Amino acid sequence: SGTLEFITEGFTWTGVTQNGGSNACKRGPGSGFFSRLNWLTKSGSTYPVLNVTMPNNDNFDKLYIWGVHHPSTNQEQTSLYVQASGRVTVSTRRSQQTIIPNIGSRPWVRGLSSRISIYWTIVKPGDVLVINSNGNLIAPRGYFKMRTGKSSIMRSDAPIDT
Amino acid sequence: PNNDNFDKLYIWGVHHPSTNQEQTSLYVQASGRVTVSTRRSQQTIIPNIGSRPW
Ligand SMILES: *[C@@H]1O[C@H](CO[C@H]2O[C@@H](C)[C@@H](O)[C@@H](O)[C@@H]2O)[C@@H](O[C@@H]2O[C@H](CO)[C@@H](O[C@@H]3O[C@H](CO[C@H]4O[C@H](CO)[C@@H](O)[C@H](O)[C@@H]4O)[C@@H](O)[C@H](O[C@H]4O[C@H](CO)[C@@H](O)[C@H](O)[C@@H]4O)[C@@H]3O)[C@H](O)[C@H]2NC(C)=O)[C@H](O)[C@H]1NC(C)=O
Ligand SMILES: *[C@@H]1O[C@H](CO)[C@@H](O[C@@H]2O[C@H](CO)[C@@H](O[C@@H]3O[C@H](CO)[C@@H](O)[C@H](O[C@H]4O[C@H](CO)[C@@H](O)[C@H](O)[C@@H]4O)[C@@H]3O)[C@H](O)[C@H]2NC(C)=O)[C@H](O)[C@H]1NC(C)=O
Ligand SMILES: *[C@@H]1O[C@H](CO)[C@@H](O[C@@H]2O[C@H](CO)[C@@H](O[C@@H]3O[C@H](CO)[C@@H](O)[C@H](O[C@H]4O[C@H](CO)[C@@H](O)[C@H](O)[C@@H]4O)[C@@H]3O)[C@H](O)[C@H]2NC(C)=O)[C@H](O)[C@H]1NC(C)=O
Repeated sequence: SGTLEFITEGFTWTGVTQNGGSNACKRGPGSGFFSRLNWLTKSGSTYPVLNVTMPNNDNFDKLYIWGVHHPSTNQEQTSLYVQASGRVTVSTRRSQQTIIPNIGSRPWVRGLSSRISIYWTIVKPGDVLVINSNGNLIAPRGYFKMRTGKSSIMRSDAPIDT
Repeated sequence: PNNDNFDKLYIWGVHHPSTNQEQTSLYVQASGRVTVSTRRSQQTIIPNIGSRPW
């Protein structure tokens, strides 16, 4: 693609807290999170079933980056999302993905046994993005513009010069 | 059984209802299952209820 250009969209998440950060990702002195990801926790006693739709009406492809949260315990899972088994379903006209989070521990890193699985979805012009979840969703704040062209990546330690 | 001297290609499918009421209205039990196996392999698909865009 050769670009990180991010377009922030208007996703409206109701009955659910946004912006939730952690100690393992820090911005400034306080807690923080992935800048392009929105971590949603419950509000009150309830985390509602979320059904939302984001149409792509533009003439270019959209790349949405999202995630799924894996708690290291049932007490964390339920403490955050209410229902003890979460679900995330991301579908367009041409495809769908359904991920059901893995509770339990995988070996510690950065002080946490809980992780995130990252997934991407491409939305073509005239197609809509649809997002549906009962819990365990790290939502997109928008998309990345997709370009076609000569850009690439290379692994090197060589210094750069003028 | 395939008793012939040539390979057979079987095409089949799984039905995804847009509702539990359609699923149960059609198939009785609210969670369906399909398992297709030969000696050398197997596939097991459990249908996705719910809506994908019209
Ligand atoms: C990453 O880049 C995004 C896209 O912009 C650009 O990309 C970069 C790399 C460069 O190439 C730039 O030259 C290029 O423009 C940034 O998104 C931008 O964010 C700003 C600030 O929030 C948005 O400004 C607002 O635009 C509103 C509508 O604009 C219309 O036209 C644009 C431009 O083509 C379209 O994208 C839109 O869809 C609209 O059709 C406008 O109404 C707003 O005015 C109101 O708000 C201001 C306060 O911000 C207020 O003063 C005023 O009274 C109004 O109430 C506002 O101007 C801008 O739309 C948006 N650009 C795009 C292309 O989406 C993004 O910020 C950047 N990321 C970071 C973190 O820097
Ligand atoms: C299945 O087995 C695995 C391995 O035994 C287990 O996961 C492991 O959990 C332990 C802790 O229970 C992890 O060890 C950590 O190491 C860090 C780094 O130094 C420590 O800081 C951690 O200890 C903290 O908490 C302790 C208890 O209060 C304090 O004594 C300590 O000072 C710290 O505050 C912690 O011990 C270990 O890293 C993982 N295993 C792996 C391979 O990473 C898991 O819990 C077991 N699951 C079940 C179902 O029992
Ligand atoms: C999660 O959200 C999605 C999107 O909101 C939703 O799926 C959508 O269902 C609507 C209808 O409920 C679909 O829109 C259809 O568009 C056709 C084509 O023109 C209409 O003909 C359909 O309307 C018929 O039925 C209506 C109700 O009686 C009548 O008013 C109308 O005249 C027609 O008879 C229908 O509105 C839409 O296409 C999908 N979404 C997408 C992206 O395709 C889904 O139901 C939501 N799920 C949950 C759990 O709530």
